[PDB]
Amino acid sequence: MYVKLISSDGHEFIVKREHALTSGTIKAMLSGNEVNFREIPSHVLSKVCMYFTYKVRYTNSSTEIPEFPIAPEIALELLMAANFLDC
Amino acid sequence: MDVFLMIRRHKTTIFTDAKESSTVFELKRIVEGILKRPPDEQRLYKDDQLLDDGKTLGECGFTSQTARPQAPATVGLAFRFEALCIEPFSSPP
Amino acid sequence: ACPAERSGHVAVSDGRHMFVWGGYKSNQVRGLYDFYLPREELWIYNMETGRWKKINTEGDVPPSMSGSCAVCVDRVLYLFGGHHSRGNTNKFYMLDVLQWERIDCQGIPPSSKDKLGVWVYKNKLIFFGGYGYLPLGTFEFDPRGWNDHVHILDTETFTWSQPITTGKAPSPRAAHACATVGNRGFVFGGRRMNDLHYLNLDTWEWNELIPQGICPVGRSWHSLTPVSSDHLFLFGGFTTDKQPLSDAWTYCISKNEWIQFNHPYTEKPRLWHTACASDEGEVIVFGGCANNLLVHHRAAHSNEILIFSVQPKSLVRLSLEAVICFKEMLANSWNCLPKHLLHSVNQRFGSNNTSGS
Amino acid sequence: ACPAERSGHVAVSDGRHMFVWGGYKSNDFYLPREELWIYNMETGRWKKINTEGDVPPSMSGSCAVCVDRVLYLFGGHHSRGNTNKFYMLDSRSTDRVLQWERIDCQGIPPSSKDKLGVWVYKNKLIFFGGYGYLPEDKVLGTFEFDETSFWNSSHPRGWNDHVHILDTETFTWSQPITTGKAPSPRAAHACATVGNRGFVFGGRYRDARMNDLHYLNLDTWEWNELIPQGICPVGRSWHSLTPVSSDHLFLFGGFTTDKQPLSDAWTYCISKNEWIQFNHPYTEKPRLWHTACASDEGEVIVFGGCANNLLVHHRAAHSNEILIFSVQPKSLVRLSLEAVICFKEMLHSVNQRFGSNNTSGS
Amino acid sequence: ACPAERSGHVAVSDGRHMFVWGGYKSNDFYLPREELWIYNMETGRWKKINTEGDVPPSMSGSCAVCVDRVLYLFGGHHSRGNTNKFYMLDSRSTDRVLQWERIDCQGIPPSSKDKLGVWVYKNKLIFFGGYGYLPEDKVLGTFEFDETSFWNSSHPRGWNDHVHILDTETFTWSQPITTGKAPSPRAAHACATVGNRGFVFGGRYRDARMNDLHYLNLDTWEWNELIPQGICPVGRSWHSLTPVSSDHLFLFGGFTTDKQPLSDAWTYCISKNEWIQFNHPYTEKPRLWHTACASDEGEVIVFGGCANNLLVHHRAAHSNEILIFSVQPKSLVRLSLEAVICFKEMLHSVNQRFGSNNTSGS
Repeated sequence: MYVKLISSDGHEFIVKREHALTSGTIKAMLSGNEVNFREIPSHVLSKVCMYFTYKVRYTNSSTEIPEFPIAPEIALELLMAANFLDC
Repeated sequence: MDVFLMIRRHKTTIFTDAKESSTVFELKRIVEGILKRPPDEQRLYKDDQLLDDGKTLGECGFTSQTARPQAPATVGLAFRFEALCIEPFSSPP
Repeated sequence: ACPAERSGHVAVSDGRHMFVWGGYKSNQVRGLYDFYLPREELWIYNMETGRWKKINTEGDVPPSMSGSCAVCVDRVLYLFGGHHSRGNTNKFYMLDVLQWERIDCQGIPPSSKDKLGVWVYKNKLIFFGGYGYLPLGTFEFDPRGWNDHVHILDTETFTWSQPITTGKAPSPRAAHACATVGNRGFVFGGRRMNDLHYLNLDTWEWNELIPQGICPVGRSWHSLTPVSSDHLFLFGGFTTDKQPLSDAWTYCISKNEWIQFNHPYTEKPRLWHTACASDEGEVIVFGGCANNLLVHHRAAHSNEILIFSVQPKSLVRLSLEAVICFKEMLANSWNCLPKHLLHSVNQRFGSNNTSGS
Repeated sequence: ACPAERSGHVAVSDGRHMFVWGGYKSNDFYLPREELWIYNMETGRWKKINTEGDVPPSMSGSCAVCVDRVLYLFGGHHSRGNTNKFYMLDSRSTDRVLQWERIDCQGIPPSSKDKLGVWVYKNKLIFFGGYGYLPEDKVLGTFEFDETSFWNSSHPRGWNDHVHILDTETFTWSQPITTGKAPSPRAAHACATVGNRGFVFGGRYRDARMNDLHYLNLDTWEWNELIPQGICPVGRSWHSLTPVSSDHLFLFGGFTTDKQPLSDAWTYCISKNEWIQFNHPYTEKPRLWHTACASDEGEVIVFGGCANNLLVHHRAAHSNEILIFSVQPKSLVRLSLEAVICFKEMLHSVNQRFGSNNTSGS
Repeated sequence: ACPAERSGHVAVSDGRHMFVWGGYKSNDFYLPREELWIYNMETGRWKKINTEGDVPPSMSGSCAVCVDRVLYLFGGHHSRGNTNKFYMLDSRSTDRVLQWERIDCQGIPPSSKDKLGVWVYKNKLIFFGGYGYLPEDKVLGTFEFDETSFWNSSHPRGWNDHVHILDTETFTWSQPITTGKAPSPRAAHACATVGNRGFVFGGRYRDARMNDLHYLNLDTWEWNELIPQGICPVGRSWHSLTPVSSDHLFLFGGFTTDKQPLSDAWTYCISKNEWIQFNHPYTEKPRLWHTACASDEGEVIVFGGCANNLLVHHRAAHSNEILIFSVQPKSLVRLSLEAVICFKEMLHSVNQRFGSNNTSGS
């Protein structure tokens, strides 16, 4: 099963539901599908989706966890988005 | 071994994983299960290059060392006939 | 800025702060008496920043002891048992200027033990094993000996109770490791043994689990901390041949198998160390010894911190470290800050109005 | 009736009436947003008026001015973080409930921040410094992150040394091109205007509060640092600095680097470039995060603030006391007015007199 | 098994066994009067023996000596005030329960007091100083009332500088005629005997603790004050002073005038007349109102006492820890004994070894 996360600028990101549950905010919004983010732009939300696949893949992983690259010019946006999304 | 990809139409981006031994047609079946369009109406590209239905992902140039969860590879998508178009993401400014 | 090197201490955790108390160290000159670190101090390690703060505690301060058992429930420390210069102790202390509180509990307290383990359930504290004098279960002699008691203490009403054991209980042992995952109270190792058991905290029924495949070498003075709802983490130990251990394992609970864990601390084996799990997918281990502890004058007690990266860090932590890294560069930059996002976050966490002044 | 105790409030005055809004007090709790408190400086009596319209959220650390009986409010910290919104309240209205107006100004506003200062020059409000988030726009000046906010705040914040001009004729933001060494980024500093000179004193930056004195020439936009020869008041933040003449600035209260509350008062002579300590009866009532307003009768009226280290919130000793510093000789009418009121049993302004006679009725 | 924590106890030793009695600890509470605790200095193990007969009341501040394995006890403060009774306990008895004997001595005893010192010379016990009531008899020396006791105690008390001789052959009190300037009246001082010289250091008098060093010649009865050139330990009371050679005195712990606990150790060289600070691992374990006993293997064994200011009784951190200061090279037999015990897994005195192995049984 897949879910769709929609950024402020209208991009649609379709990710695995299990991956989207990495964010506590998305998990609470789905619990009872689509989720709308009127204040998160696509260049931020796309990075969040990459973290979703990265976090799930390397959870309980025998091999060493690689570094997650974060460009400086988006670090503060990503930190606020991550705190809002709770992941 | 798995490859992590981004299947991108105009403003739709699909995050999914597959095996490099898997074929392009199998990937089109995955897109069919999400966007509800049969494989015979899709068109998968590698950044400018048409992907044959019979070729595998590894034979297309996708390697597990270049399609990682933190940096997934990009596959273009076109529906039937249409020109391949992927609108870019927003800019930091 | 840093606690003195020690072994046999206790370290408890709330996720972001690690509290360290007690233990003992070897004197510079060879002798026949151990040096127990001051009872008055309690060390707090912040796992986000990596610095220590020492606070001196008044009140009903427990004596300086080693091999004690501690648990952190809602940032309230519970301390039982241990060993000091006069002998073993069965006194129970609690700790929320901070004040230790010596509580006179209802029921019958256990005997004076040390090198035991403890589990935490809904509001019950469950202690198991140990080593000490003569007072349910058995008590094998070595005047002290190994223990099998499973004493339970209710934190709501402070009554010492013992459960009805169903199934085969484990053998007498001390210096074992205990970990809690849901309603399972795990035991492993000790004496160096290799058996793996768990007790159903709900039904109070003992179970024996036999992993298949490659298993960790039998060890004592090891550490076992849960890193997930389906994974346990074992590091260090003490073999039967007394060879110090610097290896780490991950035990999958559902699949009931063992996998070796690679880390950059292969050159720093530890025994009688503490281990605590952080909220950022890390195992923080502190203290312990690298040399052979049986020879006290030749013991090499450590005060170092070893951090194992068992799980990926959160996006918040990863982004914040990027911000901390590019501090000077970003101070000359600018970025959008949508008010609804900021207000949602500050609704969850609050905002301090006195900062920067 | 009686405004509740508060710190971090704003207080502005026309020389006769003091307008008090906002602030916070411990049970944290911000005081009601719709209440405007007017303190009559002649009669010493308080009055409450309710407000309407685009009422600002309850905030501490906001920056306020009174120009021609118009109240202007910028910045501050509400319960959901810092803001950069700008509000106007015209006290000349005859409405029973005064109407707040939030102005969408032209140009690029400053960053969201609080605990700053402001100078009032010809048709402009000039804001300086403060503490808050990173700017959302390109801005002339320096921002510096507060390293303690990375692990203890929901979003990093820091100090700035920005200068922003709000033209009250058109409500347009701008930034002057300045010369000379600007003061370091700071917050909880104190600003005072004398003619074309905008003085700034003290504040907190990185670690440790300061006692440097600077002024920005509001015509040439040239920064200047004053190095007074002789003794100076100790470094502080959360102090008040009020002009009491064309040549003198009055400083009271504050917070030392070692977290000690202050009850010392000083006068700085602009021409002589020297400080003189001021004797007053409030040595046992230190104040920090208070407000100070100059009266038309040579008095500085101090309101609110905390007597002790308010960084511990549950033990903060917030106050609603009025502290009156007599720094200039009063008018003979006022002195004779006080004399007549002092002897009412022995003999409109005399009729209103004062309030709260603790001796009457015995 | 394990003697409970206490301060104000007495500890005496023959060089091999330490005898511990009395003291008090917070719940105030005096420890059981009939218990005698014997600490074996070779094995480091405690033993409890019960006593009978004229058992003294439980007291703190008593003065005790061990001469030829006989325990002598004078003075102290029980729950009903100070006393001047004298007790003897012969540890050489084979009784399962040792019999205390209260001796009615000949002559005039000293005043009822506690917290004093004693020197052991040829066949005599020489007591000095203390704190307690006014004497009940004519006495050579000076008494000085403690002005704080008039309004805070059930009966006035004070310090004295009295010297009293108890001849152990006949159990007769007397007072020598002394020459030179005696030390001021004091309590909680420390006494140490080396040959015919009875040293006294520190103590409290009127206001403020002291660090003066005096000695009374026990042959000529001539007081002398030593003024060491160079550094000296700070003024203190409730310290311990133990001879560790024919020429050296060892000082540990105490209580400053500013009520600070002390963990410093010093050695005083009698011939050189100078102090040298002693490095030890107990810098974080200050002690006051503790006891110190010299071992036959060059160690000073410290027991009991309080880690903090015990003048606040409910927050007093009483202790039962044993603190061992290695001040002289041990015998090779003892060193080789420790080596064999240190390696029991690799290889009667070796059999008994030590106690409380925290590592065994893992």
